[PDB]
Amino acid sequence: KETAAAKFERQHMDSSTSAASSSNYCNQMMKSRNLTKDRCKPVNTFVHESLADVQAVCSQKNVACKNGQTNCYQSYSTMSITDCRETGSSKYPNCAYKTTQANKHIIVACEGYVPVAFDASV
Repeated sequence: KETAAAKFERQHMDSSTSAASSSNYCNQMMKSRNLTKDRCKPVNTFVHESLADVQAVCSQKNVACKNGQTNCYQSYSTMSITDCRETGSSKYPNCAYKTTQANKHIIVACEGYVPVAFDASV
């Protein structure tokens, strides 16, 4: 087991770098965060901000989640984020990702009161 709060941190936090430094960021990070262990996770976003800044989103703008639940929150500010998406030819065990770096608002689901899912960036 792993708590949902802990899994969110593992899948979505990268407070160590201000941005992706190269187009290989996703290949490296998806591997090192255990997101390619038994299958390639198709889509994943890393947030280049402090843990405190991301947890704080849970007390910012309340919005609907994609699934219609009401426990999502949108960050007031843009944050540095890296979107990772599995390439068309990627085949487990050799997972391959496109890296996109941008400054976007994030939307997280919160429960309990901390983030437990990444809903989207805007």
